[PDB]
Amino acid sequence: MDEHSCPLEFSSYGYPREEIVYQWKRSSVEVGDTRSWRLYQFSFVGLRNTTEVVKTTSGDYVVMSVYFDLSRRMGYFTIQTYIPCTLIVVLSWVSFWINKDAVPARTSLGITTVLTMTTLSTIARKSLPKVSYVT
Amino acid sequence: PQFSIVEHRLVSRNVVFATGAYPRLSLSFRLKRNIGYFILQTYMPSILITILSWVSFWINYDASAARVALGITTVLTMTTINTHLRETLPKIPYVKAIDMYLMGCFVFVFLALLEYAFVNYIFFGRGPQRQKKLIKIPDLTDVNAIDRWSRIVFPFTFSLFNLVYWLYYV
Amino acid sequence: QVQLQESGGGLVQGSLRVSCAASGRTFTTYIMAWFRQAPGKEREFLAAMDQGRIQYYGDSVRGRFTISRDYAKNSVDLQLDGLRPEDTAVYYCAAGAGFWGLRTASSYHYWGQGTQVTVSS
Amino acid sequence: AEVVYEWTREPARSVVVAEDGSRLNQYDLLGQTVDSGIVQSSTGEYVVMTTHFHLKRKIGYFVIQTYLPCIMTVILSQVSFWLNRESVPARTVFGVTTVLTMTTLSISARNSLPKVAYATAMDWFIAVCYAFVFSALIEFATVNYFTKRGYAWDGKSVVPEKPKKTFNSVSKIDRLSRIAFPLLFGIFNLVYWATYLNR
Amino acid sequence: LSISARNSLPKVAYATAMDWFIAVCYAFVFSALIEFATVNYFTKRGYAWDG
Ligand SMILES: *[C@@H]1O[C@H](CO)[C@@H](O[C@@H]2O[C@H](CO)[C@@H](O[C@@H]3O[C@H](CO[C@H]4O[C@H](CO)[C@@H](O)[C@H](O[C@H]5O[C@H](CO)[C@@H](O)[C@H](O)[C@@H]5O)[C@@H]4O)[C@@H](O)[C@H](O[C@H]4O[C@H](CO)[C@@H](O)[C@H](O)[C@@H]4O)[C@@H]3O)[C@H](O)[C@H]2NC(C)=O)[C@H](O)[C@H]1NC(C)=O
Ligand SMILES: CCCCCCCC/C=C/CCCCCCCC(=O)O[C@H](COC(=O)CCCCCCCCCCCCCCC)COP(=O)(O)OC[C@@H](O)CO
Ligand SMILES: CCCCCCCC(=O)OC[C@H](COP(=O)(O)O[C@@H]1[C@H](O)[C@H](O)[C@@H](OP(=O)(O)O)[C@H](OP(=O)(O)O)[C@H]1O)OC(=O)CCCCCCC
Ligand SMILES: CCCCCCCCCCCC(=O)OC[C@H](COP(=O)([O-])O)OC(=O)CCCCCCCCCCC
Ligand SMILES: CCCCCCCCCCCC(=O)OC[C@H](COP(=O)([O-])O)OC(=O)CCCCCCCCCCC
Ligand SMILES: CCCCCCCCCCCCCCCC(=O)O
Ligand SMILES: CCCCCCCCCCCCCCCC(=O)O
Ligand SMILES: CCCCCCCCCCCCCCCC
Ligand SMILES: CCCCCCCCCCCCCCCC
Ligand SMILES: CCCCCCCCCC
Ligand SMILES: CCCCCCCCCC
Ligand SMILES: CCCCCCCCCC
Ligand SMILES: CCCCCCCCCC
Ligand SMILES: CCCCCCCCCC
Ligand SMILES: CCCCCCCCCC
Ligand SMILES: CCCCCCCCCC
Ligand SMILES: CCCCCC
Ligand SMILES: CCCCCC
Ligand SMILES: CCCCCC
Ligand SMILES: CCCCCC
Ligand SMILES: [Cl-]
Repeated sequence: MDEHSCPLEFSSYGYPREEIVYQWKRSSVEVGDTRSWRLYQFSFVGLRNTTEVVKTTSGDYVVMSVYFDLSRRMGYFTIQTYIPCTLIVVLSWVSFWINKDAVPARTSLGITTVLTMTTLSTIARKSLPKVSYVT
Repeated sequence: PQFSIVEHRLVSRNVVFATGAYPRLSLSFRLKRNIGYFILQTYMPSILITILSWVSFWINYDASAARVALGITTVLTMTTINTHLRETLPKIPYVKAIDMYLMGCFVFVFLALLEYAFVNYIFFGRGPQRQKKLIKIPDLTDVNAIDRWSRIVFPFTFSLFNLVYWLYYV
Repeated sequence: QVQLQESGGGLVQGSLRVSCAASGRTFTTYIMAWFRQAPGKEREFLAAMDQGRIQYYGDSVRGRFTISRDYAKNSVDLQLDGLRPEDTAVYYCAAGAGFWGLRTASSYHYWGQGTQVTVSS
Repeated sequence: AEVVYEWTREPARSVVVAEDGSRLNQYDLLGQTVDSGIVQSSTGEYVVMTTHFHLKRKIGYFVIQTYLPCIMTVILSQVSFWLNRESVPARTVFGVTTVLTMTTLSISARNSLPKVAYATAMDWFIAVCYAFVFSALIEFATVNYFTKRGYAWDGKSVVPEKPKKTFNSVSKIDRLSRIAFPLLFGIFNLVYWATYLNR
Repeated sequence: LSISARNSLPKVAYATAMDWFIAVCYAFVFSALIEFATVNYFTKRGYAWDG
């Protein structure tokens, strides 16, 4: 359910603010068909341009930024992780309706559901980087 | 490591395009693929799993949990072998020789499981009705006869299939 | 359900504009086209515009009519200039993926109601 | 106004594909359409020359690797209806293993594609097959719920008539499901393929 | 294990020490299962020993 505002910054490498100054035009950032792009997991919400001054060792430089707002789409991840996990939970619920004397059946059902969860957890993380916080 | 160069050939000819005729040389190689790696990888585990699938025929009809577990495990192992094969090849739209072999092994283990399914159905469905009322194929009344017939026939049929496959592809 | 709502003038003595807005489905990623069909005539291709803002026109209407698209609003507009009394006809808005087509009506899987246009001298 | 592109020959024959050279594995090149137009940008109007190559995906690979495994999994799940209702661990093994096989197939099917955020025909087929397998498991659960006694037919005694040691009756649920499940799965296959093939 | 052993190796056409060890281990496991089948073939009674 995450949303991001990815930047694209540019400036003059050599010439400081006293030598080169950049400026956005009236309609500077144009786009064509926004949702015909290669964004499969994301949808383009909009964009906004800005300008600032960044101080470095060589000097102060005029930095020109364009932020693109992207919103993730739920379809692929809903197919991949959410539906199987809920289905395995329901499969675990099925054990409650089996006769309690069916010891191997119910034990195998429970432990197998716990296995398929370990596997689903393992594969749910594959698309992500190895971040150290809970999503 | 995987191929042996049977022969190589040199050809000289002319090729015509819209802009003119150009000289062409062709250096061609014929490569024969080595089979030992695939024997170690895919063929021999499939044969061994198909052989293990016949162990159910020596178990009594009332050991439903054991026989069903053995059949299901053999089917699962065949599926895993096929999975690990397909993950290391392109998405060609036709069946290969190894596909033919793995599909045959799957058919054999699936029929082995269906054999116990048929035996269990015959016993626990027709026995009460039958008692209330009261190589050639075996008598359908006797589950022991069906099991013995399966014991004799499944290895023989698998050997015949292997002979036909290897003679065709070698 | 997916629809294409067409609007524009019906009578002229001339310049005219025909708009076609799409709802129920995102037609941005589909090639969008304009066709003509007078009575006793087969549906003929007038104009089209692709996802990449590339415009195609028929030889009969090259340089006269102009096609434009608003992808944010999901609409295709057609400005008709130099209208003549041979031009009177029903104008259809179409959209689809151009497969074996981009100039044939069969390749477009979505169509509008159509709008009548008449020129009187 | 400065440079204009035209096709050398007529547009249809101005793009030629060599018959011997074709490196498509999972596609068939039906043909090519050739056209030209203009593009309007901030800098000006530019002539663009376009060639659309029409490609049709080949279904054989996916039929071999996804559809047949799913169909065999559904058939294997439906096989459990023919076992006696007292084979609780065996039928539970059938249901659970078929459910996990369908889950693994669903996971592995999407690996071929890019991670698009909408369902495909293969996804719908996998969903229906999972529904069939899980419904078979629910059917076994109902049969076990209505099962009375925990021992099967001995082999020699004579089931008296419902209308000494009693024995469980063959489940009406099993008897109905044996014909209902394959028939419904076949109807679903008919409708699905008739819907998606001639398109 | 046998399938996954040679993942990070060239597809050589001969058996290695790894292959021989895995083959012998698989033979041991297979013979254990066959031994259980042989034992079960001679089991007369379907009930275990009550305490
Ligand atoms: C791997 O797979 C590839 C793909 O199939 C194989 O490629 C082909 O190999 C064959 C032979 O191995 C090639 O055919 C040969 O061409 C030579 C040279 O032809 C040139 O020069 C001639 C003299 O100047 C000229 O006449 C030829 O022109 C046409 O002429 C012939 C005769 O009229 C006509 O039939 C052809 O259509 C030619 O196009 C050509 O410009 C030729 O000398 C070879 O001939 C043998 O047989 C003839 C029988 O009449 C005999 O007279 C000759 O003396 C000679 O014994 C042969 O035709 C073919 O061109 C290759 N194709 C491609 C696309 O490269 C490859 O061989 C395989 N190799 C391996 C190792 O697997
Ligand atoms: C681990 C796995 C083990 C499984 C192994 C089990 C063993 C038994 C299976 C053998 C499969 C044989 C493979 C056959 C090849 C696969 C089929 C195939 O691709 O052939 C094409 C027809 O396809 C097609 O109609 C596409 C549709 C085919 C779908 C067939 C499924 C039928 C399902 C019916 C429901 C039954 C329900 C019963 C329940 C009781 C021929 O066309 P054409 O050359 O022009 O190419 C055009 C282009 O699309 C590429 O083909
Ligand atoms: C998702 C949840 C859905 C819940 C569905 C709930 C479905 C439901 O409520 O089942 C009811 C029952 C099931 O049948 P069922 O085979 O279990 O019938 C009982 C069973 O045979 C016992 O073995 C009998 O005792 P015994 O062997 O002689 O000792 C007992 O006889 P008695 O005690 O009467 O003398 C029988 O009643 O009747 C139907 O057949 C309709 C099945 C329609 C199934 C339609 C399937 C398409
Ligand atoms: C797409 C096509 C759908 C077609 C719909 C029908 C599905 C097949 C169900 C057939 C049911 C049937 O006819 O049973 C025949 C007999 C038992 O019934 P009866 O006619 O003797 O009273 O039983 C027999 O003679 C053989 C029973 C074998 C049972 C053991 C093998 C289990 C196979 C499972 C297949 C899913
Ligand atoms: C989530 C899964 C639930 C399954 C419940 C049983 C019904 C299965 C079909 C309807 C459910 C479904 O997911 O259909 C998938 C596709 C249609 O997808 P879409 O084209 O609507 O996006 O299906 C097709 O392409 C064709 C469907 C054929 C329906 C008619 C025959 C049904 C036979 C009996 C089934 C019990
Ligand atoms: C989480 C759901 C898992 C599926 C569990 C299915 C259980 C099926 C058993 C239904 C028993 C219904 C008993 C009521 C009988 C009656 O009508 O009087
Ligand atoms: C392919 C492997 C199948 C498993 C075969 C297991 C055979 C176990 C039974 C051994 C029988 C010993 C010889 C006959 C004994 C007897 O009939 O008295
Ligand atoms: C080269 C012909 C195209 C493939 C046609 C379908 C092949 C089906 C093979 C299935 C064989 C499995 C049974 C083996 C014998 C029991
Ligand atoms: C180049 C020669 C390759 C030969 C590979 C043959 C491998 C299979 C040999 C053993 C098959 C026996 C099956 C017996 C089933 C009971
Ligand atoms: C491994 C083959 C064993 C053959 C045993 C002979 C039949 C014994 C039936 C009692
Ligand atoms: C039991 C026969 C197994 C298959 C033998 C195939 C030999 C092919 C020629 C070497
Ligand atoms: C053309 C592929 C031949 C594969 C051999 C199948 C033999 C089946 C024998 C029952
Ligand atoms: C539309 C969501 C479909 C989820 C997969 C099918 C689950 C079937 C459970 C009976
Ligand atoms: C039992 C009904 C199965 C229907 C399969 C139809 C497949 C058609 C492929 C052309
Ligand atoms: C797993 C491939 C190697 C198998 C070695 C021989 C197995 C003998 C089983 C009795
Ligand atoms: C595949 C090897 C099977 C070995 C079975 C041994 C049984 C011997 C009974 C006399
Ligand atoms: C009807 C099932 C047949 C299985 C082969 C013995
Ligand atoms: C593979 C062993 C066959 C035994 C037949 C009695
Ligand atoms: C898709 C489930 C079918 C159930 C028929 C009783
Ligand atoms: C919805 C599945 C029902 C199974 C038979 C009662
Ligand atoms: Cl390709």
